[PDB]
Amino acid sequence: VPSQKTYQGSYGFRLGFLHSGTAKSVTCTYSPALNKMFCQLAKTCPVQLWVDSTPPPGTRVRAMAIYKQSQHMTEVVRRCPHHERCSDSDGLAPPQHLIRVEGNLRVEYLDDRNTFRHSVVVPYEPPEVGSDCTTIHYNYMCNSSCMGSMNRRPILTIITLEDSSGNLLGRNSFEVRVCACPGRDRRTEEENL
Ligand SMILES: [As]
Ligand SMILES: [Zn+2]
Repeated sequence: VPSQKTYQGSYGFRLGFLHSGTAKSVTCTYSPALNKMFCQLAKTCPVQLWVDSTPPPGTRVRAMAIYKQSQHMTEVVRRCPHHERCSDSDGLAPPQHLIRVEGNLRVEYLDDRNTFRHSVVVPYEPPEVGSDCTTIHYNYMCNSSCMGSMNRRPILTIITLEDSSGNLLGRNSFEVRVCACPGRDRRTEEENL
């Protein structure tokens, strides 16, 4: 099982999220209290990389999903057969991969040879000039309620900062729910606090 231990590392690596709120029109919204992202299928999911100092050239940013619950954690998170077989290809992403990056022609996808786990990696870019963070647009290509894969089992996304040689520079994570009404579902999951 890949580590999910938070690790700010040498560069002070942390995640940020847009403050999108829970209006019914929201397609992507993050709950600080639950550290949980609520997303519509295949919609832009902005994840902000915040660093205290700029990591070197060739730094890369990896995303990987694992099941949150210990009893499922060894199971590879992958798209259900239906979504696997859907005609929603962007021509870069493997059809089985739950997490894609959109709007980045330098995206790289990995099926780990030994663990079989899926990940998607992009070059780290410094914040645009005048910005304080780097935003990656992720897409989640299968629903939490999909019976053929996650089937209501919660998943985590682990975001890793690695150098060009693959050494770990930093790590963070957040829970993800892929659903029809993220605004409503966030608001609802938060009313039980
Ligand atoms: As999202
Ligand atoms: Zn699915």
